[PDB]
Amino acid sequence: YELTQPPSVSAASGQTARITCGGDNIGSKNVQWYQQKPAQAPVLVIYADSKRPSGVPERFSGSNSGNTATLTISGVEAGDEADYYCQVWDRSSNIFGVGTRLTVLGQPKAAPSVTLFPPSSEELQANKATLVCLISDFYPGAVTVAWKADSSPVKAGVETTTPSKQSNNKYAASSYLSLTPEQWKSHRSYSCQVTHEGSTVEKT
Amino acid sequence: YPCCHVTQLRAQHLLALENISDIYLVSNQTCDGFSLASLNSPKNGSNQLVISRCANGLNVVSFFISILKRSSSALTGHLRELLTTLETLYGSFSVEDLFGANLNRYA
Amino acid sequence: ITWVPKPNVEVWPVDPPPPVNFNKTAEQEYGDKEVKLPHWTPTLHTFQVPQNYTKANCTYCNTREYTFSYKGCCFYFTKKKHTWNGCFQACAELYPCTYFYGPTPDILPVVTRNLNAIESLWVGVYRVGEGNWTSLDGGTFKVYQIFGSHCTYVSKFSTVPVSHHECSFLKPCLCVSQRS
Amino acid sequence: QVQLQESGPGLVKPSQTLSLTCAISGDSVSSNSATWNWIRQSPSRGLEWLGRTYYRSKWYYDYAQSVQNRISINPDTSKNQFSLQLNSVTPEDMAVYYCARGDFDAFDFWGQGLRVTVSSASTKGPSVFPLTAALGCLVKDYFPEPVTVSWNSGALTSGVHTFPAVLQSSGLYSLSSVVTVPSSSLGTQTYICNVNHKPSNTKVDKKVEP
Amino acid sequence: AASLSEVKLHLDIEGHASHYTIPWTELMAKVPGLSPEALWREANVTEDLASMLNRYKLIYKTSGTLGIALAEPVDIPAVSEGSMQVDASKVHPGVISGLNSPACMLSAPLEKQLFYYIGTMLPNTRPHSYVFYQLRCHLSYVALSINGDKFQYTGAMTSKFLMGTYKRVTEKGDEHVLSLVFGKTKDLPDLRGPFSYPSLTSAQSGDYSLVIVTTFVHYANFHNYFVPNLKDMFSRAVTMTAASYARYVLQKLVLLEMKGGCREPELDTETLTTMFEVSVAFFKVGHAVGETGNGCVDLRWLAKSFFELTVLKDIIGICYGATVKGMQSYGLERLAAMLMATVKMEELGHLTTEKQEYALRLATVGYPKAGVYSGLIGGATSVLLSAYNRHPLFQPLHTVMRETLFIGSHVVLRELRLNVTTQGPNLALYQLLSTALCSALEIGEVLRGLALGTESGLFSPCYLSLRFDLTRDKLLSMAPQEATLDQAAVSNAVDGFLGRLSLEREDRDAWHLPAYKCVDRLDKVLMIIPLINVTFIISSDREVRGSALYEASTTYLSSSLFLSPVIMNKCSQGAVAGEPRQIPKIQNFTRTQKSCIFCGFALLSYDEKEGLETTTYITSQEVQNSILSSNYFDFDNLHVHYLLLTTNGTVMEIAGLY
Ligand SMILES: *[C@@H]1O[C@H](CO)[C@@H](O[C@@H]2O[C@H](CO)[C@@H](O[C@@H]3O[C@H](CO)[C@@H](O)[C@H](O)[C@@H]3O)[C@H](O)[C@H]2NC(C)=O)[C@H](O)[C@H]1NC(C)=O
Ligand SMILES: *[C@@H]1O[C@H](CO)[C@@H](O)[C@H](O)[C@H]1NC(C)=O
Ligand SMILES: *[C@@H]1O[C@H](CO)[C@@H](O)[C@H](O)[C@H]1NC(C)=O
Ligand SMILES: *[C@@H]1O[C@H](CO)[C@@H](O)[C@H](O)[C@H]1NC(C)=O
Ligand SMILES: *[C@@H]1O[C@H](CO)[C@@H](O)[C@H](O)[C@H]1NC(C)=O
Ligand SMILES: *[C@@H]1O[C@H](CO)[C@@H](O)[C@H](O)[C@H]1NC(C)=O
Repeated sequence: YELTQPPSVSAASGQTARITCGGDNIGSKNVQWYQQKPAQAPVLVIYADSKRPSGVPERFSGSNSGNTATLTISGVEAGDEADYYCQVWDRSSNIFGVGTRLTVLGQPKAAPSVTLFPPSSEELQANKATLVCLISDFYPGAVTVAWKADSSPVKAGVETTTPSKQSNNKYAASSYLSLTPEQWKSHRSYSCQVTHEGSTVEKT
Repeated sequence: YPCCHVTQLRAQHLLALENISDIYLVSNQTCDGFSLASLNSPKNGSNQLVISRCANGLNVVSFFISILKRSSSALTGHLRELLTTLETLYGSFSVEDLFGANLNRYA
Repeated sequence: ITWVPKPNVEVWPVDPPPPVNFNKTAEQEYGDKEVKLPHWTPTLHTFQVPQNYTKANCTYCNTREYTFSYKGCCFYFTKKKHTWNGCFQACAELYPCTYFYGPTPDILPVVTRNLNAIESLWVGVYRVGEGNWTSLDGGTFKVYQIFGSHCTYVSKFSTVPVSHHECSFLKPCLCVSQRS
Repeated sequence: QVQLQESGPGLVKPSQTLSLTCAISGDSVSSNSATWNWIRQSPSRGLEWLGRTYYRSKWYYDYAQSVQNRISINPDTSKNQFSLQLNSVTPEDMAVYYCARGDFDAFDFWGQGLRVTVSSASTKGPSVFPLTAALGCLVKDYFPEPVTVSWNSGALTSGVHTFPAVLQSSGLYSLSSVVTVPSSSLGTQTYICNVNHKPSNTKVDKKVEP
Repeated sequence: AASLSEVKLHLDIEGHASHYTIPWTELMAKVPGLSPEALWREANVTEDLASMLNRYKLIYKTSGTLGIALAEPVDIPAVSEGSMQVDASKVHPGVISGLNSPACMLSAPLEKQLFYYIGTMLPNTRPHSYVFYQLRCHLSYVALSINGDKFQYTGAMTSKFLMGTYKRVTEKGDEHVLSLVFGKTKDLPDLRGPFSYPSLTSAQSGDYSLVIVTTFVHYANFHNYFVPNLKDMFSRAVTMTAASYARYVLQKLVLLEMKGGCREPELDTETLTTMFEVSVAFFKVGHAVGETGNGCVDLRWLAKSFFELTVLKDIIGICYGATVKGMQSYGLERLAAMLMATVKMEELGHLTTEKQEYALRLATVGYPKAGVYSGLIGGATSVLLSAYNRHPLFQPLHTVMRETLFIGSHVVLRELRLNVTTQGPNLALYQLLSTALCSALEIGEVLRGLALGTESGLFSPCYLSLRFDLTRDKLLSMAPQEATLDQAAVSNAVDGFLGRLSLEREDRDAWHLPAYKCVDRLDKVLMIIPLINVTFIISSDREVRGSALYEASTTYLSSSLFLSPVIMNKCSQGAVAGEPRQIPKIQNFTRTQKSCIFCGFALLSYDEKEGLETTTYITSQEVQNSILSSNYFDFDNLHVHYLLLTTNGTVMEIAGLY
C-alpha cells in the first residue's frame, strides 16, 4: 500500500543504475515499472517484476523480493534521464510511486546558445513591445536571467520560464521583457543577460 | 523306500477319498522336503506294482488335524493319541527349509 | 398478591407395561437360523475430464471479494462446501473467468497459510486415466497419493497435494482468476 | 498496432461537469483480456488512477476512492471508444488526463493525454507575430493552453525548436518557436509558420518574409 | 450319502512304526457337520511344493510376536447362594419376582440363544481361502459399509474366536482385504497347508492371541492408512472387563460422531481400530458366557453387559448404518420386562442408586425398541426428579449421578427420536430438569472431560436440555480456564458440544414439545420452559404466538430478553403486537416462607449484558428453602436480575425481600 521510492538517484554514464521501491510484502505482488521522460506520456518499461514489453532495451531489468523491488538499468545511455515510477495494486487501489528522478552524470557542461528577438512590426504597430530571449542547448539546465535597458537594471515586467529538456537531452528556456513601445525610443538599446554556472552571456 | 515328487498337471487323473485306503506319511530326515503322502488304493485284489499317488505331506496332515479337531466329541483315546502325534509331526515342519532348496529332487 | 401453597412436583402417572409373550415360537422371534454373511458390490464410476468446464482464456479479479492474491493470480475460497468434481462448476459460477486450480505452480505454501488448522480444501490436480497428475493449467505434479482415487485436498499442514479416499465429501474449493 | 487518443473539452468551470472520450484502434473495447483505464497526473496529487471499465460476461466498472460518487466511465461498442465524466469538479481536478490499456495489474500502452484546467475564465485568442541564422514566430496572450506549432504542415522537421509557454501574472500564456536556416540561404524558398489553437477554433499561418 | 469308508494312516515316528485306523463311517454319524470330502477338496493334497511355497510367499508374516503378560479379569461373578436358575428357553411367567431376588441365567441355553444363528464364518475369499479351512458354525456378526460401499468391515464371532475382515475397493476396482483374528490360542480356527500361527500371530498372552491374515500387497496398501497399536488393542481386550471395554468403545464412537465421522467417515487408524473394537466388545460378552462352562450368570452382570451392548448397537446403526446379528437372547429380554412389571416407574427414584441402575439397565435390555412400553420414560424422569431434589443446586454433576442418569437417558433419547409419542408431559419434565442442571459449572466440567477424553463428556444433562442460547463465545466464556489443558483441545470440545446440541438434524433436540409450533423465528429462541399448564418461550425476537409478551429490563443487550407464555400449550391466534408488557417487580417478600408457595414455578437468573445464567425448577420445599436461604439472591449486583415464572402464566421479578 505504501510505495516508498527514493526521491532521486544518480549514476555515471555507463555504470549500472538502481532504482528501488519498498513496501509491505511487495514481493507477494506483481510490481510494474513505468518510465516517463520529461514532457511525455508514461510508457511501461517493466511488467511482472522482470518481464519486458516488446521493444525495450535489455539493459532494463527488474527484481522483486520481500519488501524491496529493484529496477536496474545496466546501460545508462542517453534518453535514460527520466522519472521512474513503481506501480502495484493493493486490494482496490492502484498505488503509484512518488517519483524517482534519474540523473545521468558524466555529460559535459555544454555552453548556452542565446538569441534575441526585438519587437516585431505588427507588435510595434499596436501598443505593445516584447523582447524575446531564447536560450537553448545548455547543460546544466540552471540559468538566471536579467535585462539591461542601458547598463541600468530593471526588475519590473519580466517573465521567465523553466528550463525544459530538449530532444538531445539538453535544456532550453525563454525570457520575455514586456514594455510599452514608447519606452523603446527612450534608451539606446536593450540587452539580455544570462548567468549560467557562474559565467555570463549577453546579447543586444 | 525312496521318496516321491508331486505333480498335479495330469489332466483327467481323478482322485477321491472314497478310493483311498492307506496313507503313508514320511517322518523327519527321511525325505527332508516333507513330501509325505503316499495315497494307496484299496488292496483287496489287484496284485502289486504302482497303484499309489504321491501327495503333499503338509496339506494332508493339516486336513487330518482339522478333521480330528472338528470331531473331538467322537474321538476315542486312540484317535486322540493319533491327533497329538500328528500335531507334533506338523510341528516338525519347516517352510523356510524349502526356500533355498531347488525342489524336484525325485525326477 | 394471594399466595396459595402448591403441592410438590411428581412424575405424571404411566400405564403399566404389556405382558411378555412366552408362547413365542423362538423360531419366529429370531428368523431362520441359517444366515449368509453380507456382501456389498460398489458401483465403480470412471472419471473423465469434464470438458464442459475448463481453463478460461479471460482475465478478471474481483478486487473487493477475493480471498488472497499473489503475483498474477487472484484466489477465492468457496463459501459453500461442494463436491470435488462439482467444483469445476462451482468455480465458473462464482465469478467471471474463474476456474478450479492446481496449487503447486503458484506454490501452495501461501494457500496453506490462509487456512485454519483443521479445515480442508479441494484443489484441482487430478488424473483422468492412470497417467500423470495434472491440472487445467497442465503439467505434472508431485502428489502424496495413498488412495486409488483421482481427487485431492490440502490442509494447513499439507506440503504437497494429498489424494482423498472419497471424492463425495463436502469441502470448500480453491478457485482462481487470471490477470495475464 | 495498438493505439488510442483522447479528446474533449479542455476547459471546465468550477462545480460543472467534465467530459472526455478516448477512441481506440488496433484492439476491441469488448476485449476479453484487457481493461480500459482513465488516469490523471497532477503535481498536487501525483499519479492517481481514476477508474477503469471492461467487458466479460457483463460490463463492469471500477472506480477509485477519491472520485467514487463523482466519476462515471461508459463505453461505446459502435465507435470502439470509451468516455469519462466527472461531476462537481474542483481546482484539485486540474491535471493532465490519460487513457490507457491494462490487465488489472499493469497499464500497457497509454494515450497522448490532454490537459484539463479549471479557472472559470473565458477563452482568449492568441495574438501571433513573426520576428548561420534563425527565424521564428511568437504567440502572446492566450488563456486555454496548449497550442500546436508546425512548419509547412510538418514538411520541415530538422532544425526546429518550439519553446514551452510561460504564464503571465494576468493568467494568459505566451510561447515562441524558432527554426534554423543558413545565413547563405536567407532568400531561398519560403517558410510558413502554422499555429493551431484548438479551444478557440483558431488556425492561422504566418509566412516569414525577412 | 457319500460312498466313503474308513482309512488307515501308517507312520514311522520313532524307530518302530505304527498305524491308526480312522473310520469315516460312524464318525460322520457322530458329528453331523463333518464333510471329510469337502475338506479333502479344500486341501490341495496334490499341490506341488513350489506352488505351496508361492502361497506362503504371498501371505504376510508378522515381523515378530509381542509376548505380553496380560491377566484375565474377574467378569462373571460366582452364583449367589439361593439364585433362581433360569433356563432361557423355559422362562415361566412367575420364575422370580422382585429386583432384590437373587437370580441367575443358565449358561448353556443362553449361549444357544445368543449364537442361535448358523452360517459360514471363514469364507472362500482370498486370502482366507489360502490360509484357513472353511468353517460353518453358530455365529454372530457385526457389519458395516461406508464410503459408498467402498470400505466394508465384517466382524464375525463365535463363543471361542473372532475374525474382523476389512475390505477396500479401489476406484478402479482392486480389492484389498485384511483380517484380524482374536481369541484363545487353543480355540483359534483350524489352519491349512504350510501356514502356522506363530509366524502370523501379532501378539500373544499366556492363553490369548491376535493374528493378522492378509497378503503382503494388501498389507502395504492398508499400512499407508492403518497403523494400529496392536499391543494396546490386545492388552485392553484381554484385560478389560466386558462392560468396561464396551463403554470404552462407546466413548470412542461418540468422539467420532462429534468430529463428524458419522456424516463423513474418514479412513484413519482411530476409526478403523474403533470398528474392530466394537466386534471385540460383543465377542468378550459371548466369550465369557461360554467360558463359564455349563454354569450360571447373575442377572446383574447380564444387565450391565447387554445394556452396554444395546447402546453400542444403536450408536453404530445411526452412525455407520451397521447390522448386529445375534448376541440377543429372548429369554433375557422377557425376564427383564417381567421384572419391569414388578416396579412402579413413577417412584423409581425412591429406590437405591444400585437398584435404580439395575432397573434402568433391565429396561433397556427388555424393551430395546421404542413403541412397546412407553411408560419407561416415567421411571427415567423419576430418577432425574429425585436426583434434582438431592443434587447441590447449580453445582456440577458427580461421577456416580452422571453414570446413573446416563443409564436412564437412552429411553428418553429413543422416544425423542420418534415422530409420535405418548409420554410427552413426562418427556418435558425430563428436559426441564435438564435445563435446570445445565449450569455454567456443569458445562465447564463437560468441556473439560471432552478435551481430556474422560468419562465426564459422554453424557451431560445439557445434552438433552432445552437451552438454545449456548453459542461458541458463550461456551468459551464458560470454558475451563485451567492452563494445564491445551486450549486447542478446549476449542474442539466447544465445537463438539455445539455439535451434540445442534438443532440442525440431531432429532434429540426439538420436536415433541407442544409449543414448538408457536415459534416462527426458531433461530432466535433462547430457552423453552415447559411448566404445568404453561409453556414459556424465552427468545430474542418478539415474534412468538403466545398469550402475552413480556420484555425484561435489559441494558443495550442485542439479544433483548422476550418472555412469551403459552397457556395450556394453546397457540394464541395472532402474534402479540403493540408494546410488550413490563415485568412486575415484587419487593414485598420474606425469606422464611413456611409453605411451598413456589412449588411448581421456575426461577431464572439473567445478566442484562451476558445472558441467561441459571434456571431452577422448584420441585420441593427443600429446593425453595435452599434457594431462599443461600447466596443465590445477591441483589447488590444490579446487572443480574431474577425472574419468577408461574403456572398461571405470569412473569414476576424478585428484586427485594423487605
Ligand atoms: C491346486 O493345484 C495347483 C497347485 O497349486 C494349482 O495350479 C496352479 O495354479 C497357478 C495359478 O493359476 C498356476 O500359476 C500359473 O502359471 C502359468 C504358467 O503357464 C501362468 O501363465 C499363470 O499366470 C499362473 O501364474 C500354476 O502353474 C499351477 N500349478 C501347477 C499346475 O502345478 C491350483 O490352482 C490349486 N488349486 C487350488 C484351489 O488351490
Ligand atoms: C472308485 O473305485 C470304484 C470301484 O473301484 C469305482 O467304481 C469308482 O469309479 C472309483 N471312483 C473314482 C473317483 O475313481
Ligand atoms: C524334526 O526336524 C526339525 C528340523 O530339523 C527339528 O527342529 C525337530 O527337532 C525334529 N524333530 C524330531 C522329533 O525329529
Ligand atoms: C454443460 O452441460 C449441460 C448439460 O446439462 C449444458 O446444459 C451446459 O450448457 C453445458 N455447459 C456449457 C458452458 O455449455
Ligand atoms: C508424465 O510426465 C513425464 C515427465 O515428468 C513424461 O516423461 C511422461 O511421458 C508423462 N506421462 C504421461 C502419461 O503423461
Ligand atoms: C393444570 O391443568 C389442569 C387441567 O389439565 C388443571 O385441572 C389444574 O388445576 C392445573 N394445575 C395447576 C397447578 O394450576
